[PDB]
Amino acid sequence: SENVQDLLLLDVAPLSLGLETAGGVMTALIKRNSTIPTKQTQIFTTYSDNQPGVLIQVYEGERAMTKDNNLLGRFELSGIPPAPRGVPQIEVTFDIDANGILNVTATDKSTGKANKITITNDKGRLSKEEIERMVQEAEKYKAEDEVQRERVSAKNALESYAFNMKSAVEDEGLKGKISEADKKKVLDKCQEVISWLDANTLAEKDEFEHKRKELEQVCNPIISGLYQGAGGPGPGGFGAQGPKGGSGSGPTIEEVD
Repeated sequence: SENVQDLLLLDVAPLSLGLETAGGVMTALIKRNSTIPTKQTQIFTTYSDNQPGVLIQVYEGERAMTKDNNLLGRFELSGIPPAPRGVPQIEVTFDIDANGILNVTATDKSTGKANKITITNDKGRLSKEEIERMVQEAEKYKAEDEVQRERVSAKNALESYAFNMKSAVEDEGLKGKISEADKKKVLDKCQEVISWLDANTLAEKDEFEHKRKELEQVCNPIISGLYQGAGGPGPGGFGAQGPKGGSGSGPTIEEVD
């Protein structure tokens, strides 16, 4: 079901075979799922002028910039007349036969010299599992690689020294030598066309839930109590006696004797 196999049918290119072309451009001439014998003849030029020898190197997979992919083989075509940019015409005939042998012929139209390589795709690098992953990643990040790849567009070309680990010159500015610059560079956000980023305008939507209680009863204490006020008496027994009657100043009634 997921597996469907019998015989025949898979008489196609399992990989997308490409070349390192311009500096940062992988051109896949024979793309996967294309029935073999396949062929693609494309004429390339060099931006890199005055190069008497160019490097044709075959990679499998797809990336924007030629790296992170598999390498089948390479060959260096010498004979190219040291001419300006876009002048050397390299005819590259890239074809796979019925066995699955990729033959890449680079023919310099300028001189007439041709060098080819014969590579069977029956055998390969890695085991295969990694290659399948590589293809899947190439599909997966394809959109990203497409934009990246097509950002380096002008003309089909092959670049020699297409990796600046150490650049030739990169400080020609007016500094000590000619200290009068003021401004000779006016733009940055101009000259090169502006692209718009894709705004993904979608908002979220929430959900909540909150259902559980701990207070089962509502206890409301009511006053329920009585009392009795007790009272008592007091001993009110008071009375001041004053016996009198027959006491005082008592002379002999008649004075002296």
